Amino acid sequence: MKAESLYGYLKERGYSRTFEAVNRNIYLENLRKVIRKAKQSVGRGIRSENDTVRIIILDPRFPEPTDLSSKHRSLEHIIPVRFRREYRSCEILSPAYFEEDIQC
Amino acid sequence: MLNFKPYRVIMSSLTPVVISGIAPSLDGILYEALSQAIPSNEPGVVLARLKEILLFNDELGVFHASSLRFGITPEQGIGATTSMRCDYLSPEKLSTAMFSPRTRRGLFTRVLLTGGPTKRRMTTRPAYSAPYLTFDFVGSSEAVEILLNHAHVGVGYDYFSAANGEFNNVTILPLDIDTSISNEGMALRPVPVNSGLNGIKGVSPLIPPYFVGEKLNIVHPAPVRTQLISSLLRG
Amino acid sequence: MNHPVESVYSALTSILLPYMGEPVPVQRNCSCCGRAPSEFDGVGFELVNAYRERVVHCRPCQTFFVSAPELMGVENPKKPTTGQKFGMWSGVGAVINVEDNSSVLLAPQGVVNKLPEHFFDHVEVITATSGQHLEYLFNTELKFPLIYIQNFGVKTYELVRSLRVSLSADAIYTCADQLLTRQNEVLYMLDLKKAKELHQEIKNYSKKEMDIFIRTVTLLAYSRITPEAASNEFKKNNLIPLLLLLPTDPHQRLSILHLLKKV
Amino acid sequence: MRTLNFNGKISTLEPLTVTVKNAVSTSGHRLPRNGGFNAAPYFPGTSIRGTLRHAAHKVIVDRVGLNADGKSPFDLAEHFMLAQGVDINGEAETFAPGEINAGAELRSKNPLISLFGRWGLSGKVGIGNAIPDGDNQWGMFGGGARSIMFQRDESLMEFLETDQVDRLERLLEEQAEASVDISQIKTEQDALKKAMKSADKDTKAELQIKVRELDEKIQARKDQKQESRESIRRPIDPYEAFITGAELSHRMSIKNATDEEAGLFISALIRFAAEPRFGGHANHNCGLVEAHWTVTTWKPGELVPVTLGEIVITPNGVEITGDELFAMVKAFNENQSFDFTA
Amino acid sequence: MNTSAVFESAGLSLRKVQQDYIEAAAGALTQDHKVALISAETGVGKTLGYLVPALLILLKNPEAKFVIATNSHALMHQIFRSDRPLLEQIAEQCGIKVTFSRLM
DNA sequence: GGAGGCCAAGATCTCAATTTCGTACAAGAAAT
Ligand SMILES: [Zn+2]
Repeated sequence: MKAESLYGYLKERGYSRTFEAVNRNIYLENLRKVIRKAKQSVGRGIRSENDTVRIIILDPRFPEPTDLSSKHRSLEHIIPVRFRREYRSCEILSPAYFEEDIQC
Repeated sequence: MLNFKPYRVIMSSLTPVVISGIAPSLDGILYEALSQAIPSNEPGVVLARLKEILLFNDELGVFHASSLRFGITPEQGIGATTSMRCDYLSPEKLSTAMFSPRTRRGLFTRVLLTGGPTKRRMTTRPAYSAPYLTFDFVGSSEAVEILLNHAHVGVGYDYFSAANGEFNNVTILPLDIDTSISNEGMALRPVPVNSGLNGIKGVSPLIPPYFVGEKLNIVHPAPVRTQLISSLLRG
Repeated sequence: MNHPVESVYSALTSILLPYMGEPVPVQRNCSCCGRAPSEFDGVGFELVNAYRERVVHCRPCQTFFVSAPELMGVENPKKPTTGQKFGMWSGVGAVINVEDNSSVLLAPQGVVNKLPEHFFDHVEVITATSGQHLEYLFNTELKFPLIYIQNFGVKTYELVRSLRVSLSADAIYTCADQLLTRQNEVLYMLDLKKAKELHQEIKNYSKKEMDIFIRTVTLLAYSRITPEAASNEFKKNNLIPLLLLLPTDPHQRLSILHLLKKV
Repeated sequence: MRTLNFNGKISTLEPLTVTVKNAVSTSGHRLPRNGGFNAAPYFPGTSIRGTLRHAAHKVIVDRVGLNADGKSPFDLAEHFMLAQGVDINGEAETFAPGEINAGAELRSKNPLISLFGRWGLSGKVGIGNAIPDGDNQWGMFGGGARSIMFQRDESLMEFLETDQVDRLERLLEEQAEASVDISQIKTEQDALKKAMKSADKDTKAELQIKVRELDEKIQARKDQKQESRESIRRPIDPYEAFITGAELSHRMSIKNATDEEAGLFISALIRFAAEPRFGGHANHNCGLVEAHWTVTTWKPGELVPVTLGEIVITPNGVEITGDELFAMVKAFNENQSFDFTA
Repeated sequence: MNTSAVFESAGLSLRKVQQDYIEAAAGALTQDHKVALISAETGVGKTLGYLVPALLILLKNPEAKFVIATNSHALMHQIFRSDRPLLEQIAEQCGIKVTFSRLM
């Protein structure tokens, strides 16, 4: 509904953007609202300076620290900056390619 | 003049990186970026302002800014690409609208693009295409982040012309140990020979820009260095 | 005087002095090497190239533009009166022993045929094409310092400006008439010591194992296989000790792999 | 003297493709990837830089205009100095290599050379690669086939005399014969590729030289064709291009820029929007772009960006925004001091 | 200015993250017809963050009344339980002693 | 009748090979 409505408005206004471009724009905007919502979710853990919260993300699409080229690379911005070290030093339940590559 | 912490900066490599023999140091990138931010081709002022955002080793004469180290992932690794500049003599470039070619019998003397001073230059340059570029440095994180994100600086050679080594997604993460100059005796940057750090002997200036000033004997690391992205993010 | 072009001149092109001619004194730096006239003793050769450009060459630089059909043979039968030129030779290599001043000319079979027998007296010519230059470097005991002009080519200005003296086997500069900037010297650096030790250690591995190693390294250097897959292949075939001898530079890896696949 | 950073997005009106020698192999035409085939391709900043340099050269020639004779005042040497940047006549200001800030006289007198340098003189305009934002924003476009016009439409055979309907029959028989022969020759060639896979090394070099003899035999069979030389019923290989409406992020920057050089760059952008074409395959209208650039600058004395305006190139028009951009353009237009000559 | 002392001298637990938000919010609210954009995560007490600036500005032309839009009882009735027993203290120390509003 | 200006030859060869984003909830109104 949003895609076709926005495409309608950009087609009557005259902007020459493809429907796929509008789909990508709405997808990015939804991703931004996803990041905001998950920032609220993480904010539900801590509410006082003495709080000590164990955040368990069971989603396989949350970006691993090591996978910096993951599609959802923005999604570590749910974590506050002040805990980003703990993001970088974290426990992974089902990690991948946990071996040692000899072409270092 | 500012407090300086050991930071490691990792950026997603968008373009192949042409290495000009010596590995591109982060201080040179920051010197280009400050040469833009405060418009200045005079080395002294840019160096002075770089010292305000980057730590400078007085006993060595070098900036606390390690050379380029490619961060290779298990999916993508260091690759051998060719940064290729080709002259494109378009039909509009070879037209009388732009210039008056020498004329004989009403015929316009064609440009000898095969050879000569008016040839189609095909400049191929070795470039290394790894998924990530990582540097280690001791300095102000906010300033270096601002420069690397909102200045026209790349890594390698001719980024201002060939757009080689374009990077994005600059991530700065704090380090526990200063790995910008030295690491277990292995030089991580162009250092003078008298420093006692072992590496590859070469001829270069220590402080940027690395193409001016007397080129003295230095010890610099392997031009192409690779580390696993996991090991780089371990810190 | 103290420049690589003088070394190659004295070693290799000093054979064409009697057809070279008396220099004409000049006041501008040689356009071919680009060096200032302070070492040319104030003299030079005035010349016009095929693009009608007024060019000054020094005693070493001019030798590449000299036509000596009676010594170097006829390069093209359609133009008999001009002979083979050192600056117009493509696919022709040369190893110049700077200290000994001796030179060996790695020419293909056609070039060897075109050369008159008088040429072989002054210059020791071995029949080898551009593919067998690395074979000659590998097998022969090189004497250092030396200048290894891999390809004389036609871009004589870029050949002279690319000339670098190879002080040892660790870094042999393969000058191939392409301008040797600091950005492309990795393609023109032949690390023969490491290549020789890697070939020595390749003997311990089977033919299939060495083919797998070469293919894996070539694909990885071209980013055709993921590093994880390449590491899996290396570990499964037990090729790690080979990998420890590889330079981290992928272009150096490709150069030494070309060297191995030639020997 | 302000470093204008233009950061912004290029939306692709018609697919954006470029042929690069390393990127294109015998496997097919691919965009430069900066890695393997799985990596994200980028439109090189070199192609955009060349396009904008050509646009700037067109601006400079139009501003200069023609002589009373109706001929451009620029000769071959000046034309190549302004277009490719290389000295052909050996007459150029060879500044000392240790002087970073050299050429101020030439930079002032020639703003095109100042923006886009010549050999021996660093330029002041740095163009970046159009980096795509998405994951599936490229694809195999074009391709298709060169259908024989007379085997598709028969109406086109009522316009040929019999002496040419027999030349059509002869060219199609030659095409079929040649394609069969080339087919079997390529089959033997691939079997030879298999024997290279073996690489038993007994006679591998000879196997390569006979492969070369086989390519020569392909060229011989393809010279025996005396009516045509190339098979007209050719399947066209697709080229890799960025999808229509692909958001590619672009960083351009003029460092230490006078108002005149910046105005010349903006006029080059304005003229480029007349034909906003990047890259090749212009037969398929490839390269038509619309791009919005946020022109920021660095605050004097601090590491902060201040926005000076936006350059919105669209098929509907160029929307220069910001009073300082207009001031730069007017400064470049009004200055009667440029001598785009020796 | 006075705000900092009247805050800490009132016994209230001023934080380092609080002062920068107080000053930025007040300075932004000085600019007429402009719009302020702030992210203040858990720990900055954004309620106080955009309340102490209101009292700094109140010193100038105190007639100016301020509207605090809210989402829901998730965040409303926290401000009721914060501004009454936290802000009124510094307001007293700052002499403001201004009256609250409910418009729900 | 010496200056352009176009055109043919020079012997050799390196190497690399692909199969589909994101799937919701609230709270809260002086109304369009
Ligand atoms: Zn010379």
